[PDB]
Amino acid sequence: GHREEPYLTEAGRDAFDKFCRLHQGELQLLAGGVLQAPQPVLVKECELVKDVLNVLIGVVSATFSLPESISSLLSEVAEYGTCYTRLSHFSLQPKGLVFQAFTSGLRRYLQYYRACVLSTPPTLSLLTIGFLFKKLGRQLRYLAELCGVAFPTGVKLLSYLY
Amino acid sequence: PDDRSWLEHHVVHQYWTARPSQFPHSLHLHSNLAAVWDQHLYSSDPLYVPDDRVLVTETQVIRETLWLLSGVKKLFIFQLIDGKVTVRNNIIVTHLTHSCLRSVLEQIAAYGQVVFRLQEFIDEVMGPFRTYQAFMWALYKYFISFKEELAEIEKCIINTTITLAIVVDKLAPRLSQLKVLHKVFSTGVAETRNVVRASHLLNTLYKAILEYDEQTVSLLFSLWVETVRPYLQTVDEWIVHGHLWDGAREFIIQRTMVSFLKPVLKQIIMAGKSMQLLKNLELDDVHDPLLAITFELTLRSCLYPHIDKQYLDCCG
Amino acid sequence: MIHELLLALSGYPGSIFTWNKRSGLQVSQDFPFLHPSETSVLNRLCRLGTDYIRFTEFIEQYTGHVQQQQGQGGLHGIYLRAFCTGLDSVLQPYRQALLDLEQEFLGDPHLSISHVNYFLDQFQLLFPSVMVVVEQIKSQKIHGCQILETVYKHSCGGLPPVRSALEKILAVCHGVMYKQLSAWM
Repeated sequence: GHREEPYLTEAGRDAFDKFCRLHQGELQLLAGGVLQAPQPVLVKECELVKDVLNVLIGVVSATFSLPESISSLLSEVAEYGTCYTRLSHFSLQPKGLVFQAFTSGLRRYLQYYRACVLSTPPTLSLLTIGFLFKKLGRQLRYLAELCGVAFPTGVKLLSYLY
Repeated sequence: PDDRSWLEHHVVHQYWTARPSQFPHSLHLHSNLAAVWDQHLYSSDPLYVPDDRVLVTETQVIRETLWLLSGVKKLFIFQLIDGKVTVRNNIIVTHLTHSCLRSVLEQIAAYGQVVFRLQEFIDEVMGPFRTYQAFMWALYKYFISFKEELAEIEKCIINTTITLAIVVDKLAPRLSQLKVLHKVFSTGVAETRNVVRASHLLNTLYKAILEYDEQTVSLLFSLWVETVRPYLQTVDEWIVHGHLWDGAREFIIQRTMVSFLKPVLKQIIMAGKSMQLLKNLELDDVHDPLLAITFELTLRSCLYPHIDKQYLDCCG
Repeated sequence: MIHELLLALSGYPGSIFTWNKRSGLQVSQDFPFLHPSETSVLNRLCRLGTDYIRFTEFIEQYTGHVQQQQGQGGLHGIYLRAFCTGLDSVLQPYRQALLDLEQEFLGDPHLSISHVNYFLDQFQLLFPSVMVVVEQIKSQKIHGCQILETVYKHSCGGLPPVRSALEKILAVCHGVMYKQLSAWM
């Protein structure tokens, strides 16, 4: 025998890596050598999954600054932590007394968001993250429209929320 | 090199693009028959311009066929002529004499046209009547079970040995069941009003079951029940809701005449109207358990006590 | 090419299936290592992903875009938000299916694209079907109570999955009416 030998409908995880490498080489030739790509893997899958779980804690990785389809999944899950941080620094105080009660009530949700990640998962697949943190991460981004990040405060804010 | 060689190893894509494939094998006549036949021709003096055959291996040709047969269209081998699959003439493995080949692939292509046309019927539904949708849903419930076996075979080409003579006998209980659809549908694709277009279609099926009153009859039966679903809903609805509501006389009854419900049709009309005069002052969920506990002959006359008692209730 | 399709299909279009908005997903084109037999199966699967990306975009667009301040029930309005709420939880089995596909591809990488196709073809009919309802609501400026009849006329048909799938959404948009009626009465 000789084994029909992997087809396009067939094998992945090595032919898939081979395929994407070849297509990237095709783009590089088709420009003239003036298109430049970053590293095609970063750096693995499971290690990357744990890295993006750490992004949800509130620490963004040092690969961010203020396959190739990984970028499309990655931006959507990356921006969640950057707006979580944009809530936490506008919750840093120890004015409006009801406004301070409002700020601690915001902490009541931010702590829940920090608690749900990395107290649930042993390991999950990459796409599970993007599906799972859709009903919750968009809900986190809803609160940024609520906050200013003037800005009505005190009884004015309390009465609008009423 | 470096990409083309590594492709050539792993990927198969070379017997139909540049550098047509050459297959070294065991030689000497027992599977070297194509080359012997070519040499025989060349000795016999055509004399010149050898027959263009591009040399594809066999197990592959099995894969391309199973893809065509499952119901996905648009493969490079087997060109269309008006939408009809026809055998391509560059195929040769290392034997099969290129003439028996051109007949056997034609036979299987004739069976592929039968499923092609049904998928065409469906593909123009994705780019109302509600009987056409139930028809398509029945066809699909059959189709997926058909496709699953073929899809399983495709893995096993890589695995044992697989050849044409095996896959033909293995697909014998399917190629039996395709031939009946080619005749049933051929009158269901040949025709304006939605009431004659429904009656003529129901009538084909109702005739086809009594025609042979065992794999074909299960086929006709399971396509039967999944297509009479709109009618039964309307039959119950006229009774219990005390009014008739149709698409545009999408129901074959009009306040166009199949005999399927003729031995009880009077009792239908005299109940459906009599409820309306009561208001002015689930039969499907019975029919589906009825199939669990003769077909469309004595069986249908056992449906009728349940609807007769209901008519008796209404008129009383 | 295999994993890439799953990522594109969930709503992360790759550098293979390039998302435009006037044409959805599109393959990169003929190359000498590919030919139409796999290509057509991929395109047929890409239809469902086009529809799915549109769905997620619309649901996102009309739920969670204001802190709620006219006469508008179609750029705004509680019934539109109620439809958007129903639609994603009806769309939950699709996500579950894609999740399944990744696991099967992990178990044995040699599985075909037709293998994907037959599993996903229970959705191949239902996904065009639900599209005309949302398209009706968007195009004809259907607002308020009128959304209910738009869904309800197509939830009296003759296909069970379409009927149940539309039934859950109609429960939600009934729910907003019930919430107003439960106090006003």
